Amino acid sequence: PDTVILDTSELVTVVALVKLHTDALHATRDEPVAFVLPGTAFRVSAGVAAEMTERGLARMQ
Repeated sequence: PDTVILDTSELVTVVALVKLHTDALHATRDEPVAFVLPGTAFRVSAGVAAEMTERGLARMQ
């Protein structure tokens, strides 16, 4: 291949628990994400969320 893009139209809901700057672009909707706050629920890729929840800064709503 030559794309290296994991997109299965399966967005995951995740809300940040602490002031963290995440880079997630809405796939199903039209709203980019460059920075989230502790209490806001933002949707990200299935692979991205894996790192978010693993970082201990964000939790899946």
